[PDB]
Amino acid sequence: KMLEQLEKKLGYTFKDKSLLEKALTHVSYSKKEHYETLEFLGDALVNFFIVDLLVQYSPNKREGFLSPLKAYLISEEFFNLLAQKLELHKFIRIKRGKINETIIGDVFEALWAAVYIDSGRDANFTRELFYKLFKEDILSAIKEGRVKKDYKTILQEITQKRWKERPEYRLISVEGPHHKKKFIVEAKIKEYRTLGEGKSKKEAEQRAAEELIKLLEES
Amino acid sequence: KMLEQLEKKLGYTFKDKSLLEKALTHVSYSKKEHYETLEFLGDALVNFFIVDLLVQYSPNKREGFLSPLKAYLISEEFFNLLAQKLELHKFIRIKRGKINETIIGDVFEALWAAVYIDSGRDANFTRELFYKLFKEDILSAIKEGRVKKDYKTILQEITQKRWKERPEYRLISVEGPHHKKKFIVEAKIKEYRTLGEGKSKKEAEQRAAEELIKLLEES
RNA sequence: CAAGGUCAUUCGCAAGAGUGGCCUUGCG
RNA sequence: CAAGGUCAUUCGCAAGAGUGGCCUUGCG
Ligand SMILES: [Mg+2]
Ligand SMILES: [Mg+2]
Ligand SMILES: [Mg+2]
Ligand SMILES: [Mg+2]
Ligand SMILES: [Mg+2]
Ligand SMILES: [Mg+2]
Ligand SMILES: [Mg+2]
Ligand SMILES: [Mg+2]
Repeated sequence: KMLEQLEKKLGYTFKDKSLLEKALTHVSYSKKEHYETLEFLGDALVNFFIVDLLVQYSPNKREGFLSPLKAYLISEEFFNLLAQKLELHKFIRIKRGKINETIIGDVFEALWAAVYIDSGRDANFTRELFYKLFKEDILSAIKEGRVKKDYKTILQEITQKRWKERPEYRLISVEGPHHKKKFIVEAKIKEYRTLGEGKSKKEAEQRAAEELIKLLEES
Repeated sequence: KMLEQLEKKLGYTFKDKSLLEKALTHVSYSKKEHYETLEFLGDALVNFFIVDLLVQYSPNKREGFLSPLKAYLISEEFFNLLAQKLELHKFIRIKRGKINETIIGDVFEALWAAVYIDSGRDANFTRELFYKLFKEDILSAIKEGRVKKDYKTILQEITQKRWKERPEYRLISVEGPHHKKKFIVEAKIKEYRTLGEGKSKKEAEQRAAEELIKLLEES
């Protein structure tokens, strides 16, 4: 029907269109035929394609660089960017749900498992379809790759270097409805203390940690 | 030669023998050409091989069952078992190191990345070599697969069901040299408390939890 | 899968690195 | 990547399921 329109974006024609439909169906829309298992298989397939390239083109091939980068190139956030070219929102089948960024990420992966199977489990061919559509995007993403350490990690590495000690984080208070909480955390190392807040302990512990870092860059 | 002996086991001959040597060389033996990067790629390749089988033959296809099982089928523990057939201890190059279960695990992974590459990056052929050698073992392990939940998980799931509360663990004491520490932990829920000891907090907390389950289910 | 500190041990003139144990952080 | 509890919400007679938020556990 309109599937033929997605097959054109992919540049591949299924023999079993029921297969392609499964990749596009959420659990809410059909309890029997949905993408959950194909997403399982898709994860592997795609992780493998990404890793294949990463290893060939990465500028820095250190474990500490490669892992953080691979984690991003394989993340939901990154698959939503690649999935734009395919306009999945108009093909996905869902009942009373809202096609969020989680869904898209899952159908994206499931879609690749779907083409693999349909192509008689041909891994090279599928790896080719994928590169034909995303290599450029991935190669550039890699070219400008950057490990972005989070505050907690940073702070912890400063205090261990300087004093060989780790900061402490203690919960000061919690407020709001259970589905809408606000946490106030305290970060402390030595006699330096700072607070932080956010929708979760970690988010709050993070904010508190950024402030302690600056509180130390100054003292 | 002797690497020709390994090629006979794998059932594949390299065009670039030095690549094969790379997969077998640990960092201490050579700072320039060793297996770290290949193991990175091999990790993905194999993950993909196991997943493909898991989804076709697994008796149960629920995510809660497939994740644990996939966890096992790609673990060091399992690669050492599959690697026995290859006798890697006699091909691996190590300088003053001890060919541990971790080294073998990485060379196993690195060996398959090396086949892939030398194969002109043919993922089908490589997936077939892998199966010709391990499908039976894998199919067997899958056939007898079973999620084996740990004590901390079991316990936490008992307290949440009955009281909707989680147990708390607290460090009671630490003994020994830093490279040899003995921990004693306390588990508690309500007015029930038990101790546990081990080489780490975690191991200590587990024993503590196992006994708490026993204390509860009994009392 | 990565990151930091630490103990033991091996290599090294040093820098640094390898192996094993522990604490902790991040991501999935 | 999985597991459990909970809050909000949607579907439901109920059982239970989907979506979002939080606490925690395990593995890598
Ligand atoms: Mg999944
Ligand atoms: Mg994923
Ligand atoms: Mg996913
Ligand atoms: Mg690696
Ligand atoms: Mg591995
Ligand atoms: Mg490994
Ligand atoms: Mg590792
Ligand atoms: Mg998931």
